[PDB]
Amino acid sequence: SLALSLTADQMVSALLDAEPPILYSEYDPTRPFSEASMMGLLTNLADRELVHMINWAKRVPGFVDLTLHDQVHLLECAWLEILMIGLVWRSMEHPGKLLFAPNLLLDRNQGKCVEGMVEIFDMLLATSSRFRMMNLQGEEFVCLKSIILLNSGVYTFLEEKDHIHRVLDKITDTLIHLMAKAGLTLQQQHQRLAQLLLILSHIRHMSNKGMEHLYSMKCKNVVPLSDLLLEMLDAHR
Amino acid sequence: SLALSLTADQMVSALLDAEPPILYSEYDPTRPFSEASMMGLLTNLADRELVHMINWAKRVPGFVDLTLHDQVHLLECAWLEILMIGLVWRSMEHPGKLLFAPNLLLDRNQGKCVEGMVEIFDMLLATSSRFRMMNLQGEEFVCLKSIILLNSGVYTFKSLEEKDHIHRVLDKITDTLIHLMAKAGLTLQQQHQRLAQLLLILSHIRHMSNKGMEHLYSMKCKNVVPLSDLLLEMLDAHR
Amino acid sequence: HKILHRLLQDSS
Amino acid sequence: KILHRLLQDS
Ligand SMILES: COC[C@H]1C[C@]2(C)[C@@H](O)CC[C@H]2[C@@H]2CCc3cc(O)ccc3[C@@H]12
Ligand SMILES: COC[C@H]1C[C@]2(C)[C@@H](O)CC[C@H]2[C@@H]2CCc3cc(O)ccc3[C@@H]12
Repeated sequence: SLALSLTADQMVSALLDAEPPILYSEYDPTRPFSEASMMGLLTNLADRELVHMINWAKRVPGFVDLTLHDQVHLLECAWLEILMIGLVWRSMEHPGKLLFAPNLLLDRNQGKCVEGMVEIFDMLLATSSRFRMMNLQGEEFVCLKSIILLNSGVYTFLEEKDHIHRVLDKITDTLIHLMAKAGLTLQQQHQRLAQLLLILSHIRHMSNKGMEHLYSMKCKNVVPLSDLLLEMLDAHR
Repeated sequence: SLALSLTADQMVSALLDAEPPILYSEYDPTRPFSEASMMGLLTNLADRELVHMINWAKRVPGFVDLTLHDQVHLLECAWLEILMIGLVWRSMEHPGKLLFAPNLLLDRNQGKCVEGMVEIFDMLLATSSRFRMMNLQGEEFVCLKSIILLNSGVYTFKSLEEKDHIHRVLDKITDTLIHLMAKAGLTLQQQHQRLAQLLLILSHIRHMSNKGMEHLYSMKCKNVVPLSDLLLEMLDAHR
Repeated sequence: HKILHRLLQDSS
Repeated sequence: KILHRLLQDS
């Protein structure tokens, strides 16, 4: 039970150091976009990101303590949420654009290339604008991303459940500590904690819509998905 | 600026008094269920509940200050989330059962009466067990339900002062939840931990709504149940 | 002529 | 299956 022994500053350090790299897409500027090719780009990217996510998740305090079955379930539940919160974070300093990768920065008009996707781009963009409005900090971002991992699938599972909730509570202590050290007042600290966690409601929604969309694209043979993506997708159905 | 001036005790007071009534089902307990009849009972109940939900929403502090268009958007986004948290709350003291109405208390095996439904029942039952595990209180519930109303569609919103007002109202409700916890004697650390625990529930509520909406929609298409015009409209807003 | 619109204006 | 394998490899 070593996750439980960490201080708040050690929690932050572990999470910052666990951060996966920002990967490049296979975007080829020599050819124009199609629905099929944009969906190919985004899913090829996500598939590579997923590998780095599995390794990140193992570095999230407490996660390694869970059984393999428990780890599968949590990741199967939250993977698209985790991809999405990263995207919104990466896009913060690019108003009106989604930075999927440094070589793949798309506006809503480029989103229109794929049927049904622009509605999701709008949600992701609105959420990135919330992040910018709040002045969301990287240390706060890593806490939220970890809470998603541990929380989204947590009720859809008994002593490991208690253990998850202990870790989740430690991430809360960590968030508050970060806010106190940044000089937020006691009242500002609880008001911001709430604002930040309400984000996760929106991230969940966007994930659910995204999963339906991706499934739609699979079922109409728009793009071939890697076996890993096929399995991650099949978990939600 | 009426809603920004409420005290914590007055906020709880207003939310408690705005509560909708608990409606009964038009269900007779001598007749077995079929997929059609059960979907008929659940949606008939929900349709009646929606009318009372509108009166409740108009009594949520700050809500009447928003434009009709914005009010519509928030209710369209959050309506099934709101029905579900009500369901989960009134099932809290009935382990393994969902209390849709006082004369319609359904077990997980009764969810199997409708295709694809037991999976949703299981999610609802797990959330209810969480409520029970946290010892969730009535004053906290009305706070959380109000937050869902104001939050779920808040980023889908030039009048930017609408968003800002609504964010002030959300902050007041946070202050109100914290007030309740301080009043119950929780330490600061415990207040913060509990506030987070309660808010993470709303991610699970949002998930269940999105699944529930996919299911209701599947039921509509294959014509297992005829839905009211209101319901068809509330459903059409999500696709 | 959304029902919701009308319910909101007629709320009690 | 694949996720399960990847979680052991690292
Ligand atoms: C698994 O592919 C993820 C892709 C493709 C979608 C799921 C589309 O079907 C709808 C929404 C799309 C995702 C948005 C979030 C995201 C984030 C990444 O870091 C990489 C790809 C994606 C999109
Ligand atoms: C609008 O009908 C809501 C009904 C029927 C469902 C949407 C099913 O299709 C799947 C999920 C069902 C709802 C779960 C929550 C709920 C709550 C109520 O207070 C009344 C009805 C319902 C169900």
